[PDB]
Amino acid sequence: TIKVGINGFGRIGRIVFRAAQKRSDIEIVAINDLLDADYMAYMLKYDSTHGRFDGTVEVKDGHLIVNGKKIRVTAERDPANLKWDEVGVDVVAEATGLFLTDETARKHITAGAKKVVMTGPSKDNTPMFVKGANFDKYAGQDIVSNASCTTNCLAPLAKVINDNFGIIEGLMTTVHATTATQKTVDGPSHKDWRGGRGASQNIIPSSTGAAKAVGKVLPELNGKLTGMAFRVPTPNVSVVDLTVRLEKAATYEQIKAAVKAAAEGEMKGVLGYTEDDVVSTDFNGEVCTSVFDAKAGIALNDNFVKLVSWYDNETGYSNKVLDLIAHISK
Amino acid sequence: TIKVGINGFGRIGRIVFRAAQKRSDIEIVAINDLLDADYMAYMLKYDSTHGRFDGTVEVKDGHLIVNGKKIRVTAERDPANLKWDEVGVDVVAEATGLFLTDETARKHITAGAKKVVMTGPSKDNTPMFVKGANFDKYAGQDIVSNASCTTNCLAPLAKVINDNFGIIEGLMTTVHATTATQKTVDGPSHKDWRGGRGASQNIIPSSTGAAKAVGKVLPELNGKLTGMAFRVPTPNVSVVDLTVRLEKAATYEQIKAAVKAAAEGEMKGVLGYTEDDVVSTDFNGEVCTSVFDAKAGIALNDNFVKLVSWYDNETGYSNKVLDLIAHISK
Amino acid sequence: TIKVGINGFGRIGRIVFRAAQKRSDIEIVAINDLLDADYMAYMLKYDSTHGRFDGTVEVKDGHLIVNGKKIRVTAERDPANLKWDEVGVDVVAEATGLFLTDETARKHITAGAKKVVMTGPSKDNTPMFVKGANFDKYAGQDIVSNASCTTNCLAPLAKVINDNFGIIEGLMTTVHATTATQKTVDGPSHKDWRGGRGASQNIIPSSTGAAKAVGKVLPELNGKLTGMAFRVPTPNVSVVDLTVRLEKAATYEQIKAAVKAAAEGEMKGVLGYTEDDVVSTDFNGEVCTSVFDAKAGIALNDNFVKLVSWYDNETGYSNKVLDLIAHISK
Amino acid sequence: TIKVGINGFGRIGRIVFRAAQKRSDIEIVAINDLLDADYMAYMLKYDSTHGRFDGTVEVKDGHLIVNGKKIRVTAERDPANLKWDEVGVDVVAEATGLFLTDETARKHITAGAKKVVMTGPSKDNTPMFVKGANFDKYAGQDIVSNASCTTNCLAPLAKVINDNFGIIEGLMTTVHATTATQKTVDGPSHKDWRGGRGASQNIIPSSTGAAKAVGKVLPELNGKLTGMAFRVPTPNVSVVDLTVRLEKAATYEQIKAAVKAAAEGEMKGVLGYTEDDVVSTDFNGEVCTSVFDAKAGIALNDNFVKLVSWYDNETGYSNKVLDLIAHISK
Ligand SMILES: OC[C@H]1O[C@H](O[C@H]2O[C@H](CO)[C@@H](O)[C@H](O)[C@H]2O)[C@H](O)[C@@H](O)[C@@H]1O
Ligand SMILES: OC[C@H]1O[C@H](O[C@H]2O[C@H](CO)[C@@H](O)[C@H](O)[C@H]2O)[C@H](O)[C@@H](O)[C@@H]1O
Ligand SMILES: OC[C@H]1O[C@H](O[C@H]2O[C@H](CO)[C@@H](O)[C@H](O)[C@H]2O)[C@H](O)[C@@H](O)[C@@H]1O
Ligand SMILES: OC[C@H]1O[C@H](O[C@H]2O[C@H](CO)[C@@H](O)[C@H](O)[C@H]2O)[C@H](O)[C@@H](O)[C@@H]1O
Ligand SMILES: O=P(O)(O)OC[C@H](O)CO
Ligand SMILES: O=P(O)(O)OC[C@H](O)CO
Ligand code: NA
Ligand code: NA
Ligand code: NA
Ligand code: NA
Repeated sequence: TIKVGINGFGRIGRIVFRAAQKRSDIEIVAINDLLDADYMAYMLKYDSTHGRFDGTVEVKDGHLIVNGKKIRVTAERDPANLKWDEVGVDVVAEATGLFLTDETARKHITAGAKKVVMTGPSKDNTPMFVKGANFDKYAGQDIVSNASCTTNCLAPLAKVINDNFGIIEGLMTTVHATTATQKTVDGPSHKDWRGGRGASQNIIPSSTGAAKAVGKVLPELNGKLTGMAFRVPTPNVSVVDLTVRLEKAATYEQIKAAVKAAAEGEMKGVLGYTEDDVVSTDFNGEVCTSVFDAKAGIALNDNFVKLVSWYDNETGYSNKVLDLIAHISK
Repeated sequence: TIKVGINGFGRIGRIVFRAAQKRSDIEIVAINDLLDADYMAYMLKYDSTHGRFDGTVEVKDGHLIVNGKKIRVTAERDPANLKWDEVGVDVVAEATGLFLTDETARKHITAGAKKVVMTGPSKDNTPMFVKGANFDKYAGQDIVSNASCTTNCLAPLAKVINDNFGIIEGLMTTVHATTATQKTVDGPSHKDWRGGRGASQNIIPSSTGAAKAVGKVLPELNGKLTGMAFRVPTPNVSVVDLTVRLEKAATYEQIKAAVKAAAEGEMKGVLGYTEDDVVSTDFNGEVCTSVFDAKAGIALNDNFVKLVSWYDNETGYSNKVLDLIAHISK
Repeated sequence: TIKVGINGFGRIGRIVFRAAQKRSDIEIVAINDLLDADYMAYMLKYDSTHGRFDGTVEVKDGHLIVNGKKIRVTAERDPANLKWDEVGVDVVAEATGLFLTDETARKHITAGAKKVVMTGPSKDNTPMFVKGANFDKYAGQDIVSNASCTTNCLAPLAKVINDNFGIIEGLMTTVHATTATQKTVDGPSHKDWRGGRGASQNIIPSSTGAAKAVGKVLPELNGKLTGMAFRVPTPNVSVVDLTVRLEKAATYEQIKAAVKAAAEGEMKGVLGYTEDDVVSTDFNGEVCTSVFDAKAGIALNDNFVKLVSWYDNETGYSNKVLDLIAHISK
Repeated sequence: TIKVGINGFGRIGRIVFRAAQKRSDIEIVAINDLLDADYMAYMLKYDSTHGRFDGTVEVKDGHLIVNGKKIRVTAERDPANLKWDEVGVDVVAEATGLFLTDETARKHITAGAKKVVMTGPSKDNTPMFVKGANFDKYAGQDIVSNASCTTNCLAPLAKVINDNFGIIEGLMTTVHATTATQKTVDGPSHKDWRGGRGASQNIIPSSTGAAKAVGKVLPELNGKLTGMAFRVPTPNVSVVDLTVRLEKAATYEQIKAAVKAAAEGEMKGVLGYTEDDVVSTDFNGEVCTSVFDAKAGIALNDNFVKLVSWYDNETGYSNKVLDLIAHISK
């Protein structure tokens, strides 16, 4: 069993926590945030998106007892003082959004943890991994990043399309659920003016490096992909809309067959495949990081196609954070 | 003054009515729908999207008095019985969605009107005209179609891009506001299963012929564009996301300059241009049918680019219905 | 096992179906609606509010196979032709909204069923039963009504409050989720003008007979309660806000104790009790028809108090439809 | 002309600014916030709720030029250093939410301003005023409060009902639009746990002292009113739902006549009256602080009634902030 400490009990920290409950190989043993234990219990117990917690939650002497297991609660803002070794933490899920460089995340190792997984793209050269794309490149590094939710959706699909047909170039849009960085009514967002506008009222364009970042996890695609996002008023689940030019001519039935074969074979549990008349809520709670929507896509011709793939930006990414923790512990 | 009769007082009929109040050349003299006059007055007076009617509305003897002018109200299910000649109607804005062929719309001419403008794409070979694409091709037809709200956004932008740089092949997506065909909660939609899913909860993939329809108004683009839609939980305003491969190399700054020149020149009032940090609500009430969003788009390279253009799917289209009524009346 | 036929596969029919899967005493053996079996299977499999169906669904020879059991599918518009006897149906869940009188619902009995439960308030004097109010008054009737979702929330709470403290007079408000009768954007609703206004954009006042209907199930409260509704932009879960004047003085802590005792005692599984910091989504999927929110209510004084109670208007009501089917089948 | 400085360019500061443009008696001459001038120009120019600014906005040398008038922009967090006398400020609209006591707001006077109006209820004994209730009690104080949006809706209506019929006791609910203190998805709100839950997904109960505060502006009602709130997923406009017991029996027609007479007489421009089939968006942009909805209310009997009154929580309150500035300057 790998013992995990969570730093940051936001959306990702809390959904990582829930996902860990259903996995025998990983045990959460500690959570650090600036929240009292009783408030943390409340945030875990009730979830507007994913419903009530499946289990028991007790607060006792400032710590959490979840399904009978003691969880150490701390409130340190300097990771160096977290004493992770005192709870035997193997890997830290670094989920605050604040320690996305080697120098900041290394404090967890100073504090006693063996390894760190950043639940977001690194701001320095800390290596990023995406399951289905490059987990097999992991080379023992003590600090790694799971990239972003959007890159976790695009890269598996781009890998299948490229391996089979050769991507000449592609442009991506993600139509993305509202997230915690947005505002309920027009409010201050000085580093992202569009992102301050009322989330429930608007389609909001947003820049994203997620498509370009596919080149870090699939170097053969470096320079061949970029894109952008529209934030829309849904609370969870997002969709990738990938427009690509192909070297090898492929009918839409041939593209479907290639994606389905990968979903049922090497990318099982990462890439999914459906031909049903799905909508976004049909993926609320989905663990696959990329579910190809066969009927939604459209080809102009055998070398120019628009492909659609769903992702639960909360659940799929959180599950693959856990997958990366397990992988680096092998 | 062109005297206009409106058949159908749905979203388009009512926003056409409001827009006509601000035009000196066009006067609404009659409305036909299966609604009592007092209910018609209520729907005109109050609008959840566009606010209160700017003017006075009263009911007198079963007809409407709007800004002191009498509007004849009827409830005929057969357009042949509309007696448009009794109110001197020149052009009918045919806005029921039910009479999109020559044989059905021509009943208005039997009923006394001189010309008909369909407020939707024709279902036979009734010619479509889109301002900024092919109004200059109009050659005296007495029944025409103003195409669709999406075709009105894509066509003007595609023409500028094709005329300057040559579109080899393009794929659209329209991220589109919720419309009246959708359902509040998951409900029956036997001919469009995804479309019956609750509109406020979901991102809903939808098919659209708008991109392919650009070939009807711009024959040079026939076979070069196709696309799809995502319906999202906003009440009005939509956006075109056009991914094109270009024959002539063009940097993103050169593309911006070409679009801005058309917006400030020949296409003024049809194609708009902005470099501001806009979001969808910034176009609620916008009259331009295609507003290019300079900062939102992104180029992968000089021959492969993603272009973004906004449209108020209610207001822009309705204003151009009136423009086509004026154009065919010259 | 009670064999049940469902007439009407709308929101209530489909959530009754799901809830029946978890009950050993009731088995759905047939569904009737104007939908093809493959579309029925789609609506059952995917739900924007309640997630994916927990089980298997397939179509075989025009009928449904759900969890390996065959469900007879028909599309009869006249219930007299439903041949319920051919599938051994004991009770019909009459869920179309169209047959809310004895003469119409009794066609099911001519068609071979033994008893009928209307999933809405009867429009004649067909008796209504509400769990926690008057199930014990049932005296062998073969056609009954389960009242409405709001009456199911208010009645159990009103009974506890009246029995303990005496309600002299009370006024409700239900802040209610959007329903299928509403419109996505401002549209025609000739018999309820406010109800045609776009559901996602507005707080919509609505009339309701639910408070007055409590007198039918609790004759002692006849003439003592009335109220109204506000429809708001949420997809499911509603709340009762009951303002009552009391005959016997009761502090808010004494009121809480009385409600908690009923929730933990005689009214267990019908009336719930919480002191947590809950919000509407915390009751999405809740089976209790009335969950008292201790912290949300407020007393002005010992004889004048505002009480708050939650209900999943889909799930709670549907589960109590099944409870009434079981109760009349004893 | 009264020269005004705005401290805090949030929703209230910006809508006060817009409202001031349409009033000759008040001139905004300076704005202080922690935002650059170019970002302030953007927030003023575009508004998701109220549309584009009606006028011209230029940034020049770090200050704003709005409709040709120079507006001094500063970014001081210590009001004592604002040098309001250097721009000749008469009254400060204190709109940060941070200086709601005499000691903090007095810094504006230290800094050169003559008077301060707090755009929120005071936290100390700073006197509150509500137009239509107690402006005539203002006695020259240099620091005052305009109370809250909800008290500005309830107090005018409560005054008419009490003056005519005698309020024995009342309980209020406000069904309230989402505001800036809420969260887009479940997030941290340690002082208001329910208020951190995703705003677009939930009906959210909230405590409010607004009803009790009516007793400060109408002492004759002290101890006779209290209530609570439900926050719901709309972006603006809220509604008061007042359940009251009356000393003098009054038919609902008599209540309507009393409210209408006050709306057309002494409370003109504060209290409005409608019998139309309105919904919340019909009051987006409304300047009256309380619009009585005659058809929405319901009486149980001649002494126990539920009354409904609308308010644009942004626009009405902002206009009455300006009214209070003008009043204290008389
Ligand atoms: O931070 C100052 C800049 O604000 C805007 O730019 C930011 O926000 C944009 C979205 O509205 C992003 O696209 C951009 O990356 C951010 O820098 C504004 O557009 C700029 O003019 C300001 O310099
Ligand atoms: O009408 C029966 C068919 O329903 C679906 O197809 C419709 O709905 C789709 C959106 O869900 C549209 O894309 C499609 O064009 C419609 O025909 C279902 O997908 C089909 O299998 C049914 O035969
Ligand atoms: O059907 C005609 C009437 O429409 C309205 O009244 C209906 O709609 C209201 C909600 O907007 C309901 O309260 C009312 O009970 C319905 O009858 C309108 O208010 C009436 O004046 C019309 O006659
Ligand atoms: O701040 C700690 C308390 O948090 C909650 O109470 C706050 O938030 C409530 C709404 O969820 C408010 O009603 C209350 O006024 C606030 O104090 C929690 O309910 C309490 O148990 C905590 O002590
Ligand atoms: O591009 P067209 O043919 O619609 O022409 C519209 C121009 O405004 C003509 O002046
Ligand atoms: O209050 P009633 O009559 O519905 O009784 C329901 C109780 O659960 C009976 O045991
Ligand atoms: Na585990
Ligand atoms: Na006109
Ligand atoms: Na069963
Ligand atoms: Na002014």
